[PDB]
Amino acid sequence: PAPAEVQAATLEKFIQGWAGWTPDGFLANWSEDCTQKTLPFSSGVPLRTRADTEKLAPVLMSLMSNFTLDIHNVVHDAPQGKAVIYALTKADTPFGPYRNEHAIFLWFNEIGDRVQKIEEMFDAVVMQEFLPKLDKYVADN
Amino acid sequence: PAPAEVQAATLEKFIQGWAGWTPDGFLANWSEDCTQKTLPFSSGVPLRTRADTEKLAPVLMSLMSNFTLDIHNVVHDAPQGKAVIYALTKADTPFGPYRNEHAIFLWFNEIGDRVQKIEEMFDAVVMQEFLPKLDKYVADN
Ligand SMILES: COC(=O)c1cc(C)cc(O)c1C(=O)c1c(O)cccc1O
Ligand SMILES: COC(=O)c1cc(C)cc(O)c1C(=O)c1c(O)cccc1O
Repeated sequence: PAPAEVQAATLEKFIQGWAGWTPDGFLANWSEDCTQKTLPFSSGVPLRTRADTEKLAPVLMSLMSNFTLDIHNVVHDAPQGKAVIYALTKADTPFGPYRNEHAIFLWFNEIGDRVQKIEEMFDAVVMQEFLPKLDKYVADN
Repeated sequence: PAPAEVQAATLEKFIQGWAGWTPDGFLANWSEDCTQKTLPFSSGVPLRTRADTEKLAPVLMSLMSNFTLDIHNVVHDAPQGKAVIYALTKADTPFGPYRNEHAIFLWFNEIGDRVQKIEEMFDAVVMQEFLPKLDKYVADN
């Protein structure tokens, strides 16, 4: 893996792109092959590609206003090129208040300047319920 | 923190005590003051003490047989004396088949030979619903 300080810069940039809550800012730290996978695996939530996330992030980030990110724990394994964040999120949506918590596992790419893989355990109801109703709304058009 | 090598060996022992699926073997690697906290915080599951766990462990390990533990991911931050494990579990119970997945955040003690704090995201229904109903049953007797 890349040196600890190179990975750590990428880890910090990843958090700030998330906290910034813009599509380009957040995705800037994804490698081109980076994927997101919802945990637990038993939930059967399909992985999201970088391109998937490019399409989804604008609408979700626009719907969730006053977004806040509270970093509770960061665990960085530089020898393995891996990290974990435990983060608590809040936002306002037109439907009412939004709250979530994410245990997000990260893998850095070999160079160390991007996140190459994400696996995360969080309340995925927006992903399981809103996403299909979003899809079927585009198809009905 | 303790030497990285010692922390890693304790993490290995912690995992093996769990996999061995005996109460004494699993709790051997908990410090005397170790606590467990269920995530997410939004669920408000009260922190469990070592004594709480000493009471809970014999009955769960008796009801779950053919216990399997699969370690999917280990992330070890030796400079911080912290680690995360992602683990998938399965077992048989008299009520039917059991499965779970745990994202477990661990802190080592200063000496490095015990885990002194646990915070874990997992399906907590067995500890939140089963054991209280067991305790009410005893109270009725
Ligand atoms: C647009 O949100 C992100 O960029 C995002 C970012 C991170 C680090 C994890 C996520 O899971 C998401 C996400 O996609 C998401 C979601 O899919 C549903 C609800 C809330 C979310 O944050
Ligand atoms: C019987 O305790 C353990 O071996 C145990 C071990 C670890 C590493 C995390 C846990 O959360 C538990 C647990 O307490 C538990 C539970 O409360 C309900 C279902 C399965 C479980 O493993």
